[PDB]
Amino acid sequence: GWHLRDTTQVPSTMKVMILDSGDPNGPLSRAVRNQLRLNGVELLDKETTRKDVPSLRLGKVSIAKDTASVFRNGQTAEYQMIMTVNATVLIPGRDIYPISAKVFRSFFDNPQMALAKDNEQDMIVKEMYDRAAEQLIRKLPSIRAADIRS
Amino acid sequence: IPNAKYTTTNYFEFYLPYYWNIAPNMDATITPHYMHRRGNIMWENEFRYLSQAGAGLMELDYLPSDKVYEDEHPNDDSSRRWLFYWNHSGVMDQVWRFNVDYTKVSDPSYFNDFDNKYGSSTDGYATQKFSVGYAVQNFNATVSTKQFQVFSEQNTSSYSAEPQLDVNYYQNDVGPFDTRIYGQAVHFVNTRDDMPEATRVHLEPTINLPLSNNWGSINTEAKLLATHYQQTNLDWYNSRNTTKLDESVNRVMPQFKVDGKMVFERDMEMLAPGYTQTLEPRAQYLYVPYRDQSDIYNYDSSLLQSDYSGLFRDRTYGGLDRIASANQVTTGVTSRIYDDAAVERFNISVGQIYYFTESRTGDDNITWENDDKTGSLVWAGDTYWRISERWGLRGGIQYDTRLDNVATSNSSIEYRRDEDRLVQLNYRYASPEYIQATLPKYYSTAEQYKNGISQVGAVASWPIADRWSIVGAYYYDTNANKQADSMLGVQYSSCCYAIRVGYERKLNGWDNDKQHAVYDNAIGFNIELRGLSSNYGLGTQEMLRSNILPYQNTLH
Ligand SMILES: [Cl-]
Ligand code: NA
Repeated sequence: GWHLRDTTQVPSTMKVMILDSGDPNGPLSRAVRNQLRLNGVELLDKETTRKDVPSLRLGKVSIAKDTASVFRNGQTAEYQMIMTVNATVLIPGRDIYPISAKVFRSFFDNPQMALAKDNEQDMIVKEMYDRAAEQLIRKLPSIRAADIRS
Repeated sequence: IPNAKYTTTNYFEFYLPYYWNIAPNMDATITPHYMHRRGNIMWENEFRYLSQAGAGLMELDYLPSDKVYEDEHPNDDSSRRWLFYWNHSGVMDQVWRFNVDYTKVSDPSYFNDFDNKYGSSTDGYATQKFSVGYAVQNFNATVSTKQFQVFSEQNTSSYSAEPQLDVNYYQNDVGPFDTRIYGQAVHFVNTRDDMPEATRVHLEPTINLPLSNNWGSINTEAKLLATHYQQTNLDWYNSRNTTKLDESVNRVMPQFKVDGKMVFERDMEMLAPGYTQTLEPRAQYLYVPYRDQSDIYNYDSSLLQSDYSGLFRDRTYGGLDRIASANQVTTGVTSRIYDDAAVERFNISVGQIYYFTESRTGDDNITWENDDKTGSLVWAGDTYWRISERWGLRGGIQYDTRLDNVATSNSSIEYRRDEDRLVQLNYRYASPEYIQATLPKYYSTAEQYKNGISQVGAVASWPIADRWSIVGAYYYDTNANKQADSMLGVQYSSCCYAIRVGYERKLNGWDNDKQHAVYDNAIGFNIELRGLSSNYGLGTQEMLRSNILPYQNTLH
């Protein structure tokens, strides 16, 4: 017993919103802007004295690459990248609800081609940058809901 | 306040360090690290700094000589052991990006014999990168230099990018269209001087048309892949392999791609009052033509993996020296579940790629377990379940019908309450058919690798009497039937001191005269005084991430 979706992934109080970030031209703020755009959101600048506008204040990322498996000899068989991203969303009327996202990819190593493999990484890290952005878009409905109680 | 520990590597180790607040921004920490089994003091030297140009950290470790290192190569000019590490990152005025990940060591053994603070016993190479870039909203350019200390003496043949320069333009109000263009130039060089040098300019403009609905989505993507190679020093390489590399080489090709996405909702009234569910399918068509790239020596293109997200991805490889003759259609599905609080309690995704043609690059000599060239050759699936507030489970799998077999897969299940009170089990698999394919011959045909991966983990911590806190973790390769990493730790704490002590038996090498695995042991006290900041967690986390297969938390 299905039906097709009757709004976008983003609430309607956030069709207009600020993207406050400590690093406008970073590779996070790059890939977030692009994701809100892909739900048709009106991004403002933090100059606007206009109002009713919530403000997604992005926070800082972090990326371990952790050894995550080992051959019999003890030399990392398989690393795993782990991106951790902490944001907040301010609501002008009300309150601060801090949200976040974490991604895992993982991959095998090969010293014989260590250069190739460092490349693979950059990509995976890049890819993650978007995967993260999305996880945050998918958490906005949960800010929208749990707030209405108070 | 000093520390000590006993290790098989060094027997009595102890490390008695004096910190220096040079100013704000900067400070030091100079540390005599006495090593009995070696008969000298390593001089560990840390420097941290701060600026507008971000922060960075530097380490110089100097062992002036080593008993144990002189006794295995006695007729050597010297016997010292050292390491230098530099970390930097910083964004100046949002526009200027500076970064360093530098690591250099006196020898292959350095992370076995001494501490895994910046490096690790687990690593196989030392990463040596510098990079400066310039980035704005619609544009970013970046130059860098990537070199690699390969450790084991199977081969020292490392390719390095000195330098590499990536450029990226983005235009999105070209009416209904969107455009990016990317340009890259790099020059590849090898530590052995009897190997191909090469230079490689590459351009890739991309235009696509993205279509916004309230319940659907389609983009369509047109792209060219123009690349010119110059390749010196091909006298040696061309006498070993039949397939010649040509000095100047050109390879241009384009790509039609298209991606469809649908969103169906419903309500889980049957199972839960006031729940939700979404369910999304997806398809990608991807066409890229064959080019005979066997005239290019692969420098930076290694085979990528395909987790479910990575099915919907337009590259078999990283880098740019190998691109596949893609003709194929990917299909996948993503059921999600929300609750009364719009919180994602569960998802699951499965996908597959049907290939109409082969996917080749003229250099297709990877050893698969059969002949299938087409059809549903690749499958993947992850899944997340948040059974409970305190409980969850994750897992996923990558399948390939060219292996007859799973490639790789990874389970997790977790209990958490707080950062002091938690348990986790975990398991990764990797087929010895996958190791044969994705890795070199001697991995495939020597004991320690060939038999793949099968790996079982337990990790936990119980807070006892508030002041105490136990930690530990058993990791276990099941195929060979052996321990890999095993740690036990204990942490007494209070509002003026925090004494910590633990144990690690880890894998640390492979003996070729007996051809069995060699382990290392380590036990030691480690202390500090609380009070002068709000540093009042019972200190579990630091300890969980000390072990060589560090603790990775799964969601909340
Ligand atoms: Cl060690
Ligand atoms: Na690391």
